[PDB]
Amino acid sequence: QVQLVESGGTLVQPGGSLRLSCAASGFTFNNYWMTWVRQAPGKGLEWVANIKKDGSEKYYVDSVRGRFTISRDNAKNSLFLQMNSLRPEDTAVYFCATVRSGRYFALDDWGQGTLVTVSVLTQPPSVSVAPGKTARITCGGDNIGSRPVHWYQQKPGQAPILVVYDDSNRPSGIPERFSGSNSGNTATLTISRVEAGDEADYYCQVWSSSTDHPFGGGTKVTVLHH
Amino acid sequence: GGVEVLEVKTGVDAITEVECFLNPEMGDPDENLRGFSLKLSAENDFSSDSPERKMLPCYSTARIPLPNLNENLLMWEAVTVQTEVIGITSMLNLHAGSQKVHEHGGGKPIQGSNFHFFAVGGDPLEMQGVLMNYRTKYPEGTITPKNPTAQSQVMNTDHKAYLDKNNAYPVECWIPDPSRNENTRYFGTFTGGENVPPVLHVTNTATTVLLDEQGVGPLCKADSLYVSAADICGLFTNSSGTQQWRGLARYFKIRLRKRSVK
Amino acid sequence: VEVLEVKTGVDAITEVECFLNPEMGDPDENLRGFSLKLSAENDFSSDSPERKMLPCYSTARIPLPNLNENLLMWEAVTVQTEVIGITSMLNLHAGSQKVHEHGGGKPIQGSNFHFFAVGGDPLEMQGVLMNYRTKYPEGTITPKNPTAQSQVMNTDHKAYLDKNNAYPVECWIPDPSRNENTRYFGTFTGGENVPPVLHVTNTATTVLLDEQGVGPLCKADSLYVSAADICGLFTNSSGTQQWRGLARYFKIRLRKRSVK
Amino acid sequence: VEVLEVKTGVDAITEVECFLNPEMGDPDENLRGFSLKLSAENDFSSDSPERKMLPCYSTARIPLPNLNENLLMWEAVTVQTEVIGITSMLNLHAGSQKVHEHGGGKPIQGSNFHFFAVGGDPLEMQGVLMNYRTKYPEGTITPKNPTAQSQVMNTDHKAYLDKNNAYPVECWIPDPSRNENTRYFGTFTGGENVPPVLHVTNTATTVLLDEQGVGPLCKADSLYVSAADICGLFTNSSGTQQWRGLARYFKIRLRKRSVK
Repeated sequence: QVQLVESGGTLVQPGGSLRLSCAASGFTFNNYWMTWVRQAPGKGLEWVANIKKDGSEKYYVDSVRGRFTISRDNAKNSLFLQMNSLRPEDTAVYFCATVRSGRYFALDDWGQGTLVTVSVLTQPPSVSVAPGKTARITCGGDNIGSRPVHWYQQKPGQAPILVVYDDSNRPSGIPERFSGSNSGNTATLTISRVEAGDEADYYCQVWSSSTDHPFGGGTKVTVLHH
Repeated sequence: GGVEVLEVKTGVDAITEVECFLNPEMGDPDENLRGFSLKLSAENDFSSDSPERKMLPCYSTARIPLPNLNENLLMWEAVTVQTEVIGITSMLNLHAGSQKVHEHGGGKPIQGSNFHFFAVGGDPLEMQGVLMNYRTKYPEGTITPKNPTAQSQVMNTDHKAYLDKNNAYPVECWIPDPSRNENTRYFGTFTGGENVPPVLHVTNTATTVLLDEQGVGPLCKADSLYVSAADICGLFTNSSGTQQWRGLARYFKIRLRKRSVK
Repeated sequence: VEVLEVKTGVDAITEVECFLNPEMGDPDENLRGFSLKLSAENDFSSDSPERKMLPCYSTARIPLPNLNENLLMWEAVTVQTEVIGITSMLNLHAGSQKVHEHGGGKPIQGSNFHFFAVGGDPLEMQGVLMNYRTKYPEGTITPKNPTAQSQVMNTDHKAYLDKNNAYPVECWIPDPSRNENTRYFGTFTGGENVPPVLHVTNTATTVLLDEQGVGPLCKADSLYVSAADICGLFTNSSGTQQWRGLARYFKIRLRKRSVK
Repeated sequence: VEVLEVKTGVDAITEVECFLNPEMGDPDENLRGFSLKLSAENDFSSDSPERKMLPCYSTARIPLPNLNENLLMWEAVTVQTEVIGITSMLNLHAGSQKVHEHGGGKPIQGSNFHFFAVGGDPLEMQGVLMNYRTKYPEGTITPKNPTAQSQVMNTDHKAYLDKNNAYPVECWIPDPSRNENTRYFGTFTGGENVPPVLHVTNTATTVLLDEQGVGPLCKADSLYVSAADICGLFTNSSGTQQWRGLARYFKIRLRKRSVK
């Protein structure tokens, strides 16, 4: 049903400008916040900017504030990101994401991304598990139990999928095998009855303030296969 | 606008009266402390505020089904309400649980900030979200403003909700919405301060009239009548110095009449 | 009962009056009007107050002139009421702890409750408790089979104010769902330093008629007055505290009413 | 202008509403609705407050349906108004100093000011100062050329509330010698321990008509609302204090009036 298509990514000289577009369909666009997330080649996810339902509120990560401008056209179901004064550190695949489940800015539906080339939370890098066994992925930070946590799953070369939002809640279509808990200084994602499809990169996200949506580095969970 | 209101029905069968007691929802920390909240934490920085569910008093509400009178269409019209807080004299128990006012003295009376509020309507109470601290992580089991920003601390028009679930909407997050509630009359008073004394009056001779300037009361859509309440009476100070909210139930007696509509 | 016309005539009206003593506990023969000193910090699991510590509701049944033997009943129309002895709290030289070195005695203050009722039936009451596990003493009448529900609303806790110096104020309130034949008025003010505020005048009258213009109809030629006038806490030199209460005056005007 | 008859006929009435944000100072991006923490004990000769520490009057101009292209004006008749978010002060677990060891946070309390106005012209204000030598900061509009008589009544200190988040509350009050086309209402309560007392209901309405039955006549199809709702002081764990304000709602009913 829900579909998001990013476009506009190409090669850009440092200091140049580029304008990204996201075509939305299959849901009531003006009912939800929209978010831009980027991922440098071989690195983790990074929250860039989001925008209120009607566009009356916009927030940016520090590194892009003053250079990027997020906007939306609710009559055309379109989301945009205007990038100025591009630095080489901006090189990343840029995702377009909806804000549907929960109260604290979890990201439900993601697009396929568009590649732009210009030229706090502690996670274990790797985790292994036997098929049918139960695997735990931890997210560590100071008083993380005081903040809401979301967990995302990303298979190689694919768009991220939200498995847990607001610490423990699972979206529809996610099996109960995936479970999330948050207490003290560690938040944990538990995958039970592990299957071949469960093998992927897993990310934790925390909402602390309007401009602070930290992501974890991520953990690769590998199912022992052959 | 809503519905076009015609004449009032007359006859001995044209009047009905409903009554109910509405329990308070202060948090209920364990099975023995019904009517109290969990003890209050303090001094949590705005950046790490995450209250437990049992610490947060919530609005009380109930939907009362009315007799099916269509059996021109008619609706039940709420005309008057008698209401009262139940159990005010229970705060004269100063020998149980409360910290002594001084050496050899009695216990410390319940006092402090309080909120007393009720509403009657033919729709669920419509509410607007305002937050002391938008960065608060409210717990599982509560319903609090979605996607809060810094303007949620003043006025964020996206924070609209119906009081459509009991023991779910925290009092500290929601207030009645004056820009709506066309089919509801609501009344509330807040008094804050550490040493605010509870002041409560009981009498079966007082009645609040629910008609508006045109002489129309709340019209009960789908033959349902909605009562809502919040009666935080103040803080209970235990012998150790910990403090808990105390709430009491509220009685309603609503008189209704049949009204023709188009 | 079906209410018919009001009887007229010089003899169709009558007037009764009474003083209703407070029931604060009366710890000994000398301290009538006071309670036993208050205990504090008893855990909810072991709350066990002594009887002489618990103020109770006051009530009295006033006989009326017999009317029958086409039925007639006495109808309470108005009541004048006030608290008796309010100026006695200006005694600051006796028993009370000094406000500071070289100062006078500490005035009576704190949580207080003032309540009265007039009806043709005993006052109907509802039980609500601060702590349901409280063991109430012999000689009191308190909610039967209390549960945690009794700390909010337990509909089983119904009672008639049918005995004087028996129903503790901290356990019972007037029941709003009943009392069709009684008018009641009460005000609670709690807190350590709540100042007593009491007005007296013989020019103020409370009308007892309902919206239909009918007052309490006195079943069996009996009129019922009820009261509870806890004024606050008296603080002795040692720091112990005792409730102090005062009596209440009633003057009720009645008239003869036809009923069927 | 010379006021004639009220126009009738459905299209002759209208009803507008708005939510007016408070301007308490907003010390940073997260603390909307608060002020910067308060400084103390600065001598009158060196009083120099920062801008984010000074609450200011709120105001907005609500456009009305255009009338002229037989002159007509919109006439404000009634207003319903309410302070928004009073129950948010029941959050005692965040940021506020504990009332004592193991207790909850300290409630917002202290001096407060609640004020609103509705008019057909900008609210007209008169400047009065606690200390005339105060150096008010860049971004505020305060009395020009203050003298010692600015501390009681300096008639030169006249201003229109013509800019939002710029006229400090501590500097200006509604001018009773003017405002012929505005109705204003305000109440100041001062003190360290003053409890906030705020009432909400959608059943109360304020009539804006004067003695002749004429309400504010809206010049240039422009209706003006103004407000100031300082609720008290928030005490942080460290002892520092900040003003806390809340937004105000308006619903104004108007009718078409003939003028000459």
